[PDB]
Amino acid sequence: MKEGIHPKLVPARIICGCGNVIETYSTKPEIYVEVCSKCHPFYTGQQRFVDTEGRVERFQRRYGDSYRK
Amino acid sequence: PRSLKKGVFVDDHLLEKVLELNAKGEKRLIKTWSRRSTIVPEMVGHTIAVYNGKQHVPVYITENMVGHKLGEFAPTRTYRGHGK
Amino acid sequence: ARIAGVEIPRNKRVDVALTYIYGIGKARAKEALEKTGINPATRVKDLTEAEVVRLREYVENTWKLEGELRAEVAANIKRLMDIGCYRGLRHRRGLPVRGQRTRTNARTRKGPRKTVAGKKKAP
Amino acid sequence: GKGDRRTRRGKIWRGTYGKYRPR
Amino acid sequence: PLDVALKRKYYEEVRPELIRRFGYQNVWEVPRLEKVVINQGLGEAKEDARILEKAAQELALITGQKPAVTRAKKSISNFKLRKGMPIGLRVTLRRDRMWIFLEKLLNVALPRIRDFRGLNPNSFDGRGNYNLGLREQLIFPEITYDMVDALRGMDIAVVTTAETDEEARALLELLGFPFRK
Amino acid sequence: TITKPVDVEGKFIRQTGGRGQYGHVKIKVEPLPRGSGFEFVNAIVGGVIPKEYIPAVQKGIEEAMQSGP
RNA sequence: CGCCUCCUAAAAGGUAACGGAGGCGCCCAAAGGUCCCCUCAGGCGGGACGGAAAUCCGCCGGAGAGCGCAAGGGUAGAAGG
RNA sequence: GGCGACACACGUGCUACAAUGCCCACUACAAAGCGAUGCCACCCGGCAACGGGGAGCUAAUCGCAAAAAGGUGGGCCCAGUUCGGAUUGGGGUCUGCAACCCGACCCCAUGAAGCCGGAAUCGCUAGUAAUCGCGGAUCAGCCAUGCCGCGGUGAAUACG
RNA sequence: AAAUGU
RNA sequence: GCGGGGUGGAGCAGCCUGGUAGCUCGUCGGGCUCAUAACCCGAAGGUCGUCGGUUCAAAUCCGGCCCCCGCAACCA
Ligand SMILES: [Mg+2]
Ligand SMILES: [Mg+2]
Ligand SMILES: [Mg+2]
Ligand SMILES: [Mg+2]
Ligand SMILES: [Mg+2]
Ligand SMILES: [Mg+2]
Ligand SMILES: [Mg+2]
Ligand SMILES: [Mg+2]
Ligand SMILES: [Mg+2]
Ligand SMILES: [Mg+2]
Ligand SMILES: [Mg+2]
Ligand SMILES: [Mg+2]
Ligand SMILES: [Mg+2]
Ligand SMILES: [Mg+2]
Ligand SMILES: [Mg+2]
Ligand SMILES: [Mg+2]
Ligand SMILES: [Mg+2]
Ligand SMILES: [Mg+2]
Ligand SMILES: [Mg+2]
Ligand SMILES: [Mg+2]
Ligand SMILES: [Mg+2]
Ligand SMILES: [Mg+2]
Ligand SMILES: [Mg+2]
Ligand SMILES: [Mg+2]
Ligand SMILES: [Mg+2]
Ligand SMILES: [Mg+2]
Ligand SMILES: [Mg+2]
Ligand SMILES: [Mg+2]
Ligand SMILES: [Mg+2]
Ligand SMILES: [Mg+2]
Ligand SMILES: [Mg+2]
Ligand SMILES: [Mg+2]
Ligand SMILES: [Mg+2]
Ligand SMILES: [Mg+2]
Ligand SMILES: [Zn+2]
Repeated sequence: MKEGIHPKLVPARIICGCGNVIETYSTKPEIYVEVCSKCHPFYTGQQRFVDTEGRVERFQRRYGDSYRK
Repeated sequence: PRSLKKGVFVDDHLLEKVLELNAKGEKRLIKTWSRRSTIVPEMVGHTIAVYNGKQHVPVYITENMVGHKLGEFAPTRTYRGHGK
Repeated sequence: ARIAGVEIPRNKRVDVALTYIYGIGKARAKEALEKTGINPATRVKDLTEAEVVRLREYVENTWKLEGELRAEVAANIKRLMDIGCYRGLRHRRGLPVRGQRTRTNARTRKGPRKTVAGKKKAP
Repeated sequence: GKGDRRTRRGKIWRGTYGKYRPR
Repeated sequence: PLDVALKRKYYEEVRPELIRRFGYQNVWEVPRLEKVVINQGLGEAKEDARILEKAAQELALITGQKPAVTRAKKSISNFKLRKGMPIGLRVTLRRDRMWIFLEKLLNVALPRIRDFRGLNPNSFDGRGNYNLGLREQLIFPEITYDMVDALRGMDIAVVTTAETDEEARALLELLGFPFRK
Repeated sequence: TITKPVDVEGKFIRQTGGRGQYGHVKIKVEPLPRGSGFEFVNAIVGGVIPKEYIPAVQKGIEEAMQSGP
């Protein structure tokens, strides 16, 4: 590699808000990150954040079964 | 919309038809004047001809259009465009 | 990109900064601060990341917001045009949906005014 | 403003009550 | 070299699963990563703001590698372009720096992507290579909102010795590439 | 007679000095069987054209027939 | 009306007509000398903004590209970058 | 079913573009008028619209009813904003046979144009203009921001 | 200064 | 034969010197007036005759076709 033009790659700690810590390399020694692959809705299983809502519509509607017969 | 504590409004005379078909024999042409009527789960699979003021609109009924009313699916005004 | 995906404005009260998230009005804003025990009167710039991720956790999970929110909103409108009911039609033509008068106004839904060589008066 | 229903002011104007102007 | 997460995971977890999956007769036949080339389309720096060495600095923080410039091969009237103008940055990541980057990419970067529903399962070369598009760059951990001046996306090409799309899919899957369908 | 149906206008707009003259008429004339003759439609909506100027617009198309193409 | 390229020109050279078609009267301080490295047009697939065409990747591609400017000859085993 | 249409054009209007403002808490001073399948206090359920009970009053007796601007206090700090409330999604309430056309209201999310308006043009000479709320007739309900009334605060200028 | 009217 | 030209609806710029179409009238929407014209405010419209070349790029440079204007066709 060329001398004098490249940034130093030092051992680096990336820390997330879920507690997961990444042992990696970067140009910044410590970095905190709001989200990671260990706590992200797509990655972490069928974590459907809130969205079971969902494909209920239309005829789970009921309420109820009260027409004259 | 109408209150939920009150009854989900069908027109009785229309609903009788829907149910009288799922026994005897489905299906046919169910010419109606009840745009007021909410589409009931038992209407699914049918084809109701809905009035628009002049003519009966052939309307298939799918699963994802239940809570609505007939009249939505038979428009009353014709536009196509302007200065065209 | 803190909460949720957006970086809520510093130097401003948290009950206000929260509103700048898609899915949060003045209501949910004040809620998720008493429900998480943060004085809404504090500036975002003066927070411990604890308070953040605590507030972040609550907010990002209680209601679906921003992107998936826009999807679900879009999908509903999408579904309406599919059937298509009258409410669905007036979305296709980009006309008022909640049965407003169109003969005048309705400009929020019809974009800018498109004047035209209409009828002429007399000589 | 007088048209914002989400205000004490706005609900006064219309002439109704609620969360933002209760009785 | 050194020891890094993804690079270890490749040799003691990925390679065998691949051998098992496809039954290779040779150690060298099994899919390797060759290189990861980052390209920043730019050209917003054609004449406008002439020099964007801020993208050069940002990319240098992301990869630990100072990117090379790409200049217009030929002049184009419609794009207001003169033959020879700086209109892009390209950096070529190989070996450890390729891993180090790809690790932070899969472990941290792709997560931060707004409305991330998974990578595209069709963006495969047809000859066993993959390309993807990033539209922002604060996605990366070393980059924040403070140090940025404008939003700048990029093009990532991951090049592998898989002869087929199928073989390549596996290699990326096992390494930790999310896929919508 | 005509070998095809059509649709044109009739504008008479003289703006020199408030003296007068302003007649506007659009029509859709279409061919007929070779034994009919002449049939005129008063297809005017509301007051778009006054009803007092109707004898003298019938009399205007009328007068045009006498000499042909 | 002088000059250059092609054809006419009958396979050496040359060869006429108020015969058939083009161009020149400049240019470059690098577009020069040398050493060193590099290889095109185009086609298919892939890729944020980014399009038919900007930049990146893969595969096919002996030269159909390029050689400031006409045409011819030459030419990557370089005269091209 | 339509009179509610929508490429567009004019009239009358309502709400605004903000700090003489906007928001929230508490705290005051009107007037005219209406009210027996009516006004409905007071309590309970509900963030609420409202619902469940339930006292009174043929009403200078009881109810609508809180007037609003204002007053004290705190927040916002000049931003398309805690300005702005259009637009759309979603869940509801009430009336009525029934709310798709085509009701109003409540709540969550949404948060558009608009930074004071070209040529032009309207009203008003005093408790007037401006501004703030209240009532009523029509009336199941309501598209009233319209109309007819009532009071609060309360200016400027008129050489000619 | 400033035209015209079946 | 020689020279010039063809561009919003009309009449004219830009052309040489390549990158940008402009001026007056007209048309359309809005004002003024009882009304009309004048007059005031604002808009819309050319894809540069047409095919090919050159060029990164052509109304503009070159060429071919098609129209038009002027001049010339003398000794005979
Ligand atoms: Mg918000
Ligand atoms: Mg309405
Ligand atoms: Mg006001
Ligand atoms: Mg594919
Ligand atoms: Mg490969
Ligand atoms: Mg010879
Ligand atoms: Mg010789
Ligand atoms: Mg040279
Ligand atoms: Mg050379
Ligand atoms: Mg190529
Ligand atoms: Mg391609
Ligand atoms: Mg760009
Ligand atoms: Mg060649
Ligand atoms: Mg040349
Ligand atoms: Mg009407
Ligand atoms: Mg301001
Ligand atoms: Mg905004
Ligand atoms: Mg604006
Ligand atoms: Mg706001
Ligand atoms: Mg507001
Ligand atoms: Mg709704
Ligand atoms: Mg209705
Ligand atoms: Mg003002
Ligand atoms: Mg105004
Ligand atoms: Mg007076
Ligand atoms: Mg009132
Ligand atoms: Mg109004
Ligand atoms: Mg005069
Ligand atoms: Mg012209
Ligand atoms: Mg012309
Ligand atoms: Mg006039
Ligand atoms: Mg051409
Ligand atoms: Mg051209
Ligand atoms: Mg040009
Ligand atoms: Zn995490």
